[PDB]
Amino acid sequence: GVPTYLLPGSGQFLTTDDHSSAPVLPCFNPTPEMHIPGQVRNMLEVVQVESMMEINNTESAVGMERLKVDISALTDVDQLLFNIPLDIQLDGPLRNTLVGNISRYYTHWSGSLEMTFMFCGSFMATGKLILCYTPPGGSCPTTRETAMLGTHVVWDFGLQSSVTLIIPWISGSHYRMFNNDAKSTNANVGYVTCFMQTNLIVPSESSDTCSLIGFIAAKDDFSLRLMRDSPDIGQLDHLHAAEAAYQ
Amino acid sequence: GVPTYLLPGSGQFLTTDDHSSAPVLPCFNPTPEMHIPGQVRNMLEVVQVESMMEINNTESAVGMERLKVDISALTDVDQLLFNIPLDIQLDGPLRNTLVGNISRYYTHWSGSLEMTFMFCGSFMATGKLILCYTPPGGSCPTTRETAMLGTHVVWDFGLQSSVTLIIPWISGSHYRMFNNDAKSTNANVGYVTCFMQTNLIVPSESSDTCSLIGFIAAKDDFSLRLMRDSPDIGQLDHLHAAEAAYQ
Amino acid sequence: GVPTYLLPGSGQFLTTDDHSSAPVLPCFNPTPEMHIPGQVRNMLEVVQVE
Amino acid sequence: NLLETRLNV
Amino acid sequence: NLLETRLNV
Amino acid sequence: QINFYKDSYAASASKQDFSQDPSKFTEPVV
Amino acid sequence: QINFYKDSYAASASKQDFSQDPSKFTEPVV
Amino acid sequence: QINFYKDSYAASASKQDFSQDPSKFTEPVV
Amino acid sequence: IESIIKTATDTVKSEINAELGVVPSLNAVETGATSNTEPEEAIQTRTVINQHGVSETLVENFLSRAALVSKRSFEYKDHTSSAAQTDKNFFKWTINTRSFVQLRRKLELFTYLRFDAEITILTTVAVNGSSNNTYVGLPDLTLQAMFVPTGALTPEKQDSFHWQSGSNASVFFKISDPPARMTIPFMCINSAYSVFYDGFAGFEKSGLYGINPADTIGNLCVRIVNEHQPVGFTVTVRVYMKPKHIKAWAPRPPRTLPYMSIANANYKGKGRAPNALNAIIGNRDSVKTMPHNIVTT
Amino acid sequence: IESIIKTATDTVKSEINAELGVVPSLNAVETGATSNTEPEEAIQTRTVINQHGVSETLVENFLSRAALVSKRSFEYKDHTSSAAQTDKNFFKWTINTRSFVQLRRKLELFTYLRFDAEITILTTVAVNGSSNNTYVGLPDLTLQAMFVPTGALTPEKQDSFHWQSGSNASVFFKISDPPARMTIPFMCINSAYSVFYDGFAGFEKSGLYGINPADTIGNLCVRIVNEHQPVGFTVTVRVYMKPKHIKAWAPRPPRTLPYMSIANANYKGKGRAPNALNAIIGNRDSVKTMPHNIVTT
Amino acid sequence: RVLQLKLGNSAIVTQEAANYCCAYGEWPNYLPDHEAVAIDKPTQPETATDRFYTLRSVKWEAGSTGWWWKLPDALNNIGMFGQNVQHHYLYRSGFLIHVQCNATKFHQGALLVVAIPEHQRGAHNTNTSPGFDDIMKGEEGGTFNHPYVLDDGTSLACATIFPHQWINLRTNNSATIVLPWMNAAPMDFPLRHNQWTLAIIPVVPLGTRTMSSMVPITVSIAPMCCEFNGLRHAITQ
Ligand SMILES: *[C@@H]1O[C@H](CO[C@@H]2O[C@@H](C)[C@@H](O)[C@@H](O)[C@@H]2O)[C@@H](O[C@@H]2O[C@H](CO)[C@@H](O[C@@H]3O[C@H](CO[C@H]4O[C@H](CO)[C@@H](O)[C@H](O)[C@@H]4O)[C@@H](O)[C@H](O[C@H]4O[C@H](CO)[C@@H](O)[C@H](O)[C@@H]4O)[C@@H]3O)[C@H](O)[C@H]2NC(C)=O)[C@H](O)[C@H]1NC(C)=O
Ligand code: NA
Ligand code: NA
Ligand code: NA
Ligand code: NA
Ligand code: NA
Ligand code: NA
Repeated sequence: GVPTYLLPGSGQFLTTDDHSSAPVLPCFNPTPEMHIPGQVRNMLEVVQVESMMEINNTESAVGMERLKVDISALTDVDQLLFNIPLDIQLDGPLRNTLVGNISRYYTHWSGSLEMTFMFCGSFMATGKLILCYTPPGGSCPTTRETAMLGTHVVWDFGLQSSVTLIIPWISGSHYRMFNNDAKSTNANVGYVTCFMQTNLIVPSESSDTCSLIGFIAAKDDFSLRLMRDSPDIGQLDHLHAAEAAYQ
Repeated sequence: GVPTYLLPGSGQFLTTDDHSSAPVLPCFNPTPEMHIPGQVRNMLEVVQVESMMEINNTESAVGMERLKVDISALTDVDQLLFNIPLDIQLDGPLRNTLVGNISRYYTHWSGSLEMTFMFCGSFMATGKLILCYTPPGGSCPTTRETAMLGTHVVWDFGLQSSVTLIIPWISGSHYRMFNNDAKSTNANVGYVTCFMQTNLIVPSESSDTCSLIGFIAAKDDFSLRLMRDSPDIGQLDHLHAAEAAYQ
Repeated sequence: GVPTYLLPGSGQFLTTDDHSSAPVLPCFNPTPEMHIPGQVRNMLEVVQVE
Repeated sequence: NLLETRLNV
Repeated sequence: NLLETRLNV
Repeated sequence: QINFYKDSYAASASKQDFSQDPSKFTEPVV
Repeated sequence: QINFYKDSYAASASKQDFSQDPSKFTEPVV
Repeated sequence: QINFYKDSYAASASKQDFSQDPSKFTEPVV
Repeated sequence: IESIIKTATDTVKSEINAELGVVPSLNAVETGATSNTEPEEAIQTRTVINQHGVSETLVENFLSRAALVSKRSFEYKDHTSSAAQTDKNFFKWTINTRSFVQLRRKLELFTYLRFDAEITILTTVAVNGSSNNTYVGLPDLTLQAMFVPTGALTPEKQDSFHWQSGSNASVFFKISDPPARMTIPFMCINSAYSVFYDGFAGFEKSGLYGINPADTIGNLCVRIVNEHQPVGFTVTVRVYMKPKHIKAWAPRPPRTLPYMSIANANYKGKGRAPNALNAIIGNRDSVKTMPHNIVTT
Repeated sequence: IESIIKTATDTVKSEINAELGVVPSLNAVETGATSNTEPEEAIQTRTVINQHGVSETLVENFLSRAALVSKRSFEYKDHTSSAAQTDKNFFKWTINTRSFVQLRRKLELFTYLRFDAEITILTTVAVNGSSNNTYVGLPDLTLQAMFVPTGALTPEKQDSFHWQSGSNASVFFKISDPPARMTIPFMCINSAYSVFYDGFAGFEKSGLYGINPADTIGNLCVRIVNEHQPVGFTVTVRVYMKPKHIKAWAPRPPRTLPYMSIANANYKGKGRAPNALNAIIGNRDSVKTMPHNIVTT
Repeated sequence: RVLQLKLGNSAIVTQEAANYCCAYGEWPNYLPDHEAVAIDKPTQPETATDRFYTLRSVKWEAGSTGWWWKLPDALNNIGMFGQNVQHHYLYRSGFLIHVQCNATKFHQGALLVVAIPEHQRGAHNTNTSPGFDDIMKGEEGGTFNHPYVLDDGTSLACATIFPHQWINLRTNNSATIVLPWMNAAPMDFPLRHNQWTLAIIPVVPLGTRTMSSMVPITVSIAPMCCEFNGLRHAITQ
């Protein structure tokens, strides 16, 4: 016969292994394939689709109200409207999105993001806004003349309903890293802020208050690695009717 | 199936083994390489760099004082200044050097060494010294007319600040061997001695006492073998904060 | 993986065996050979001397 | 712990 | 011991 | 890759289809 | 050398780069 | 003969040198 | 348009723009398309050659990992006086992916799935801890696991003549072996399994919503083969499933609220945010409050 | 100038020299270059053909050896009455090379390192030695080791639902097996690990100096899978690391004084030489005293 | 022996040099497109930042232990280099360092001049790590506590493994070192990490029997190939 010897690791069961194993049903013929719409082959295909941000995550906003931001006419110039934290691993406005949910099965990430905003006021309403991205290093900006020094777009309301802000990949390292520490130099992304560039101006028969819906997606420069169990699901007990599988 | 049988050594764990083993993270993409200065590929590259000898290893010399030898004018001819033991495995002036530290991870050695000396007196100071290497066989020489029969260089102080003494490989066997016995015929290297060839002569406004710094390195004929745990480090307890890795 | 089975004699130590076995000192360089007088290669060479 | 976060307690 | 050092105690 | 079984469904995993088309989800319009 | 794993980082050690340049440490001058 | 180790001294025994010269012991004279 | 993608996309250098009739940052969300604005159109960029791989997010890698699907504990002893509901040296299990939430949420990212299933069985034992017993060592028992199709007849006792297994597949294994392993083929009457089913699988109006028995793989019937010893032990059996050779269709919104039942999608939510019925994301004081704001001193 | 070197250098024969304007034994140390004087220039030499190999000092051979990185002991028993700080049939460990000094000093010879890490896990058991217990034999337990990324959530008890391991890698192994083994890839967000770090890894001023969490590989979470027995045992787990596929940059002065802490480079030294703060080498009576001088009689 | 250096609007001459050192045999350069990470077009100021800056001089005394400065920290508030640092998230550069010290033909003494990559300091006789104010000295720099072990439990004797020169007062009156970018990442945040530490240590102490005079040591540093990314409002230390 062949002379042999056993290595360290012999007989272990590793859950990420990849080997052939014995067929239970010999000579079995599986059902023919047929075409079905909507096949997916890499999870990065799903991550590129826009989905709604929960920007209004506040104690008094209930259900669907958490998915829109309301704006109204102001009597002072240059005013701040809202801000958004950008850390795609943590809980916050970005977490329950297609990009947020898939990213939380992984530990490292890289690449550019896009935010798109849609105006939902009347046809007769007018205004201009400025949207800013600030790279990390200190506190979130509170004034328009501070925030406009960063990456930004100025948006005019009109026949096209919607605008895109690109958040470019700007990082010292190839990947950012999911610690449980928001203030790490390996994790923090910086901030997004929105200000009035002019004012919301409407006639007396329009609603005096108008709404924005905000969306996020990844670009095709995006990548994920080091898979883990998701923190978005868990159990302390068996589910209802679980004993019935043994009956 | 294939007929097989197990050998002696089956299932053992040997710390110097070399085999493939199962990847924890399938389909993982490591960060791209980039150029970094100062790559090292063989430890014999480090061993060829000069570093300072601790020649003044005496009870009254404190800290940086141990790294220099002071010389002054004498009123008798031919006088001895200092000597150096050469056994590169043992504790002594050679031990805490780049060649000494790396050699003490190994058990056998071979090849030539160089000692280089720098004069650090004033510009107006003059003198001549003789540096001798004596092959092994008996006691270290105490007189200039004994020491000058060995390998030597005569050094004149001048516009070039520094001189090199070669210690050539002169051995019966291919390698010398680290026993814990300094007087073994497989270990002992012989001696280095320094004498006045003339005198240190200086004017009244110069310092009456001047200093030497001594350096050592290996040549590119040098080699090391039979790796071992270094005697230069050890512990009797866990370090401070070691329990925190389990919290 | 490869399907296998163990024979009679598996795991035994026989003092006249002949196999390779793991090196203790990786990358070690033994001392160069030199010529020495009087090499012997078969014990029948010694047996022929008076 | 300090190896994961670089903060002291 | 004597096999390592060739000295007797 | 080692497989001595007679039925093809016994084989190891298939990790080599790099084809994509995001546009069926990102751009489903005329 | 035996390696049946799909990821290249699973492989045995790499003991065959004999290239050197001592001069980056011994002679870093013009 | 089977040897997958990297160092040549790990190998099995060498039983194939049939060369002899008895005369260095039996006839060491001019 | 389909193409082969092995790494993330490169970036091209870009200049100043000022051009009438051209507005690449404006979009029409109402159409249902995602924004096509590129970084080069929004800011001045450099050239970057991107070498980052995309293989760890392939669908085969994402789903093909062995996950726990069943854990059962029972007493190995003389069962002469045990109650009618007890597992008397054997048990039945119907194969399902509905009971342990990490695998369930991952499979529920898709509408239809086609795969073969690799099954691994792990067994452990301990001496019964009632005050009559000392420790004595642990027996190396033989177990039998028999595959039985969905709805077919299963054994009624440990020594039943049904264990003769004349056409059913059985695997026999010992506690001292490595874990037992075998592959079950894709067995559906359709071209794919339905992960979700919007219907009633019977010609009358009366039964359960949302369960199609064509998606139930089968049963495992498990016994200890040895007769009982003079002393009692507790035996625990764990089953793991790994999907392989995978195809997947029509991706879905992830589960947000906790699961209630194996039988349905019913919901309730946490008492307070996060993951409450009226609030999924945890609260902040206002839309102007930055929650992890850096303080410099 | 780069070249391929497999053996030590040869020596060439040399003659008498007497030559004006030429002084190969004189040098200028102030430039920072090492002396270039060769043996042939200092003495008369013979020809020597040198066959000595240089492979045992290759960086891959010097660093690629399995070294001890963790040892943990805990009690396997009913933990119902144990204190809050006790390891109750499981433990957490953060992977580090800072705790055992032979590996730490070797890695600290370099400024930056890139490697994959081969991990080997060895387990041993003994009966608890309190006066209630006789010897009884030793159980062949199953253990689980789960990989968890740096800073991520870890299990809170032996029977936690977190051990379901739906995307985390887990390895299951028995005490009767050979030691468990697996390879972790080079995982840094940078192109190399930093062995030393001269900075503060946060945007505020407040935290620790000299620790960059990007160089922390991850966590191992380890449990016994079996339920407790009627009697107690002590279990000890040892972890070994071997670096492989190594690149290294910018060599450094070796550690001389004893290590104080895993967290920093703090120092104190021995009370007397050798390795004291004011004296590294052991003393001799004078610079004229030869310490191992041969006596002939 | 004789050298002239010229960068921007600044020039230095010396009549008593000892060649010069290029660290690891490498010379400064801008970041190429195959090594880059951040996608914004970089700021490249050229002659506004790439010029000699001179620090405060220090006095060489009989009891001196030696001196140190951290880079980029010592320059983060000086001229247009400091202004570009305060307005950008990311920075990258090399450096050219020139160290100056003269005395008479009747003086003696020797200085080691060494550039240390990632010089992570230790504290003496405590378990607690060094604080922010022990490390971040700015333009003033610091002094060695225990130069014989480099304040890190290693040794002065082996420090010659790093890029270095000597000033030996009978031989030369200046030292010069050229430093490339040296980091695991292609760019970094300049207010929290230092790539290099300059150290000056008197291994042979100053001595003479002539008239006593104050003998200063002076440091001049020029950034090379400066680049900045992620423009915004100003933040100081
Ligand atoms: C992480 O932080 C740890 C805690 O720091 C303290 O608490 C926080 C919340 C802040 O208030 C902070 O400002 C505090 O410093 C830190 O651990 C601490 O480190 C110091 C410095 O090494 C320790 O001081 C030394 O204590 C001993 C006495 O120890 C006994 O008493 C204490 C209670 O006071 C007990 O906790 C111990 O178990 C002992 O029973 C002193 O002898 C020693 O030196 C003094 O005496 C000598 C002569 O023998 C003199 O030469 C010296 O000048 C001193 O006068 C120190 O004072 C402190 O005990 C320790 N606390 C704890 C609770 O551990 C830790 O170092 C930080 N980690 C890192 C990596 O930085
Ligand atoms: Na984090
Ligand atoms: Na010896
Ligand atoms: Na690419
Ligand atoms: Na749905
Ligand atoms: Na040679
Ligand atoms: Na150091």
